[PDB]
Amino acid sequence: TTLKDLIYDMTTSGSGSGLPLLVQRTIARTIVLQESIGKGRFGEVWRGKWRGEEVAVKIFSSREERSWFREAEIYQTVMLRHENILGFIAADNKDNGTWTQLWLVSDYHEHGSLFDYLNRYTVTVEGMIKLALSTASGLAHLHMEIVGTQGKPAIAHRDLKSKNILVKKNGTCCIADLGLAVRHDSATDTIDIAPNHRVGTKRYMAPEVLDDSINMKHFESFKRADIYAMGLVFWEIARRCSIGGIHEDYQLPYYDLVPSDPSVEEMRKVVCEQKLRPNIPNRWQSCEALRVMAKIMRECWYANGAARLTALRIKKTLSQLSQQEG
Amino acid sequence: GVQVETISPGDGRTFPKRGQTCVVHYTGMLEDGKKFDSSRDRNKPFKFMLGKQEVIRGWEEGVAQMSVGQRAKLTISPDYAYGATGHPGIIPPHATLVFDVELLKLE
Repeated sequence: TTLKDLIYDMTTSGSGSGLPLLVQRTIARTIVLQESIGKGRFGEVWRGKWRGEEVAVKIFSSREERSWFREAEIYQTVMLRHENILGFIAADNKDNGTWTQLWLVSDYHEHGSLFDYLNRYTVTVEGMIKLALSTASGLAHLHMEIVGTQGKPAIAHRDLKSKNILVKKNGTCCIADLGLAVRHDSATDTIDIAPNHRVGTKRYMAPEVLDDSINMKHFESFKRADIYAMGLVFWEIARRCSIGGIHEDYQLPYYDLVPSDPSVEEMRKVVCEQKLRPNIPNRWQSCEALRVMAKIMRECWYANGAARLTALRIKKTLSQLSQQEG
Repeated sequence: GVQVETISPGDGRTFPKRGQTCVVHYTGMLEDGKKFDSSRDRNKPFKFMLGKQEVIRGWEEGVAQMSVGQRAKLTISPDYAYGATGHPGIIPPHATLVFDVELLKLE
């Protein structure tokens, strides 16, 4: 049977998202690395096999020990098993007397990130809705506090972006990289925020984050910041919806108003001072599916975090749309 | 390192050797008594190959001393367990672990 079956059989009230403590090392050490998949800012991602089964191994470099730690810490203390959230398997610290090596094992998805996918493919109206719907579901699942044993505290991502969403073979998405996530422990009205020299990717930072006004003592502030970023992601997707051959080239949000690798200051000028947002083509107003997407984008982009849509609501209006088009 | 205190005697002579697979039942706790893992709760024995470092050092050296059938308390110091890092969400940094181990058999 599969690693996912295994994770299920070994589950006990008290277990985390993946395998039990000792089993994690057992599996991590038995994995056979196959090929480097990507060399991101935070270490390499390898395709690996475990007793034949394909798995994903992110090997972090010294500097992100804190990102490695937080992501693993979250999957471990928060029950996160959802079809729209990257499946966690095990974390391992393999320090050889020569050089420490931080491992993160998870499900494998050949397509890679939404970013790689959108660069490679244009998408259908249906494909767009699948991508967006599933992204909203994943995010709505993270943001939600679920009562009970199989429960879960609310979580804010803090670094949502094309590159942190993976797309499965069935055209659906799952959110990944929980290295900067914050947990809401409503049982003490506290916000668990882990220490890291790292902060969100600058082009996706919400206005309140760019200008430092975000009230970090209120959990809602974090969810609202994610929404703004999800909105930019929806823009990236819609931009690639191809209807009758017409679509755009892939682009990151603010690609036209900002230099590559934007500084907080540069993003701040465009987003807070100039109050600009990515361009929404007039043509999207004709086709109903893009019109709903466009309306969602705008509801995600208000400077005032409190006026933004909720991940659940986006999930809902997207569900209604999905049924009016089979 | 590791201290091994017998709780129940084994056959007294069958000690795991490098390369063999140990099958055991365990329950891990932090010094204060809070459990953090237990193959017993799972009702499924845990298996590891001695020598390939699939387990912490205190285990590889601690179980190498029980003989088949033995049940013992392995008290492992941080440098023989998860050291300074600890294990995210489960084991605090600089944690001394206490395991209740039973070597069921070898393969």
